[PDB]
Amino acid sequence: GGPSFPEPKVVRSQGGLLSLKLSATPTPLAIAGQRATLLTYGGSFPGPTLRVRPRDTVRLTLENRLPEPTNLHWHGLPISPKVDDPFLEIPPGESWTYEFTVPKELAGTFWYHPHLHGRVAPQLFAGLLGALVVESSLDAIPELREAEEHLLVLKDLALQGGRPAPHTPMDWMNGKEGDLVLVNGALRPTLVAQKATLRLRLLNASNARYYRLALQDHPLYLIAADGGFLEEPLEVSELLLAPGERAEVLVRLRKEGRFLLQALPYDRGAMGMMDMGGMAHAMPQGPSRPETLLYLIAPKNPKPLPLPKALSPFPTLPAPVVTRRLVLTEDMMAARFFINGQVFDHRRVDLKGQAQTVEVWEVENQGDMDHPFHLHVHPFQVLSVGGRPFPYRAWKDVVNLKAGEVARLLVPLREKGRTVFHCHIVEHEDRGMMGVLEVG
Ligand SMILES: [Cu+2]
Ligand SMILES: [Cu+2]
Ligand SMILES: [Cu+2]
Ligand SMILES: [Cu+2]
Ligand SMILES: [Cu+2]
Repeated sequence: GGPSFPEPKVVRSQGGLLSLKLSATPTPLAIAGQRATLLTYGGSFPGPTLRVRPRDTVRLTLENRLPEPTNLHWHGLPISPKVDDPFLEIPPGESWTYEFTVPKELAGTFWYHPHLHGRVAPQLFAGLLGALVVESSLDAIPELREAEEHLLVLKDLALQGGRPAPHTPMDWMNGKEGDLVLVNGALRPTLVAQKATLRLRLLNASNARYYRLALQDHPLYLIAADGGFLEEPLEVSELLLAPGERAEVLVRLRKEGRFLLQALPYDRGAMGMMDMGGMAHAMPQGPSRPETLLYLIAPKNPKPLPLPKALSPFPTLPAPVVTRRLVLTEDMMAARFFINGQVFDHRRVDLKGQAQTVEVWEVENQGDMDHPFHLHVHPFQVLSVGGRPFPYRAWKDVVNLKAGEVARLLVPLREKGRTVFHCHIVEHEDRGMMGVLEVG
């Protein structure tokens, strides 16, 4: 409506305090040229971006104006599971105040969304999500300060009768993807760049859709992963963002013109059903159709800044004291999903660890679908996936596993208490692919 490029409204802390009341409410709005009622925080889709600095106080009162219970997960924030409480239920009509201090050693793009087990997928799909940006002193170095910065919330949607389409049985098996492939709730927006270097914060807030990102004629310079900066920029030709992952990239516009940002074809192992004679058997859907995410218009005679030579040194972690093995398996036709052969039970503790120790987690995907594995509260360092060493050091909290692959994670245990790990194809979490970690 206003600036060519739609981005969520930003709410900033004031004098070190971000005090805000958000309502979760069915909201009529215009989206992608049609009128629809979505479930929104703060009356908008996506919800407002919260922008804070380390050591700020966040005081967020969530008013539940939905007809079902809900809660908030502060995705990626290494804060206490007593605040980021995955078992809390806020009944319809009730409110709850989340109060926490932003950790001192923290930077990057995080997000908030519901985490009430069994109702996550319908609520997230309906529009309940927003970003949280932790700004850092590193944002003052000239190579970042002088770049043009934008948030890109990647989230798809399907509408039916002016509401989010309901989940089908097949949706619970695959994770629901929609035909409206949106950026900040907008359909294929145009970004008319004014600076030759762009700094793009990227958030995959979809239930299940993957974004194999590629900018026409350009590489991307990765500078942050889910939970923090890399140590130095990493040049990549494309960047896969699984559900729940974040990244930040620098884009260095090489010449005038129009360049498409696309989600290239990607096969995550979703399944259909076919009947060819007697059959009635499951069959791969194959790769996603390519999608145009936005149009990027370069400015006249672009002369991008030099890349930063360094970002943030990654901490040297203490030697680990235990190795864990978590195997992921599937029962596709039952839409049931397991970790070490079990479905979630909120009464059952599955792993018991010691705060301020480091653990090695070997997560093995023995299913046929991609599974993006997420751990609350305790960001990790991905060492390797599928036997390939990871090409950078940075904090992550979601790691994608293709079929058969093992991820080896270095997991420093931070805040004490009971938290969860789960697949971030949230339909799979709702259907049991989640476990309980207790840190003492
Ligand atoms: Cu999440
Ligand atoms: Cu979670
Ligand atoms: Cu199906
Ligand atoms: Cu299948
Ligand atoms: Cu999964």
